[PDB]
Amino acid sequence: EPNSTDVEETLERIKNNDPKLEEVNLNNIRNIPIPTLKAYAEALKENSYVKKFALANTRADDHVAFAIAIMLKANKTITSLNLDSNHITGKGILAIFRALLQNNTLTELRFHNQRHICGGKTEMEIAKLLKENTTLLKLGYHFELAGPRMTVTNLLSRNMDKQRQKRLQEQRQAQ
Ligand code: NI
Ligand code: NI
Ligand code: NI
Ligand code: NI
Ligand code: NI
Ligand code: NI
Ligand code: NI
Ligand code: NI
Ligand code: NI
Repeated sequence: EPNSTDVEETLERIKNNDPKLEEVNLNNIRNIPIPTLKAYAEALKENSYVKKFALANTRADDHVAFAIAIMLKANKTITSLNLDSNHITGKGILAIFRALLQNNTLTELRFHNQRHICGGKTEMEIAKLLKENTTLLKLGYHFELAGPRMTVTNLLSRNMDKQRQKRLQEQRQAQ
């Protein structure tokens, strides 16, 4: 259904900060140039209306992951990011988790089913990095190592608890 037409036009709309574009979905669109995927990331940096960005199954690679990481350090709007079924490696994934040190607005990240498998050292490091982020509530990924898997689940439950705590101590103290 969507195609290179929509891809160029939607990108313009992002750059223009169109208030009516709250969701960008590129899922399953083939033959998007890597630099076009990068441009999406670059445009989204200062976009104030896009809440969800989904690029699943676009052949996005680490260059795309790096571009997205940069954008994540700046963007205060996107709450849900879908990277499933792409060519992102553990490097691209670490860059994103390092970016999340600087991001308190993204609550859902999913990278299921990458064609290049993450690696244990990367899973161990994701868990270490996630400790420093208190706003991510959902991580779409299935861990190979039982240890990082447990730690990440506990961290996500923690973050869920931290968000209720913040809201409650706002409501309580605002009387
Ligand atoms: Ni879809
Ligand atoms: Ni493929
Ligand atoms: Ni590349
Ligand atoms: Ni390169
Ligand atoms: Ni690949
Ligand atoms: Ni997975
Ligand atoms: Ni999975
Ligand atoms: Ni292939
Ligand atoms: Ni499971």
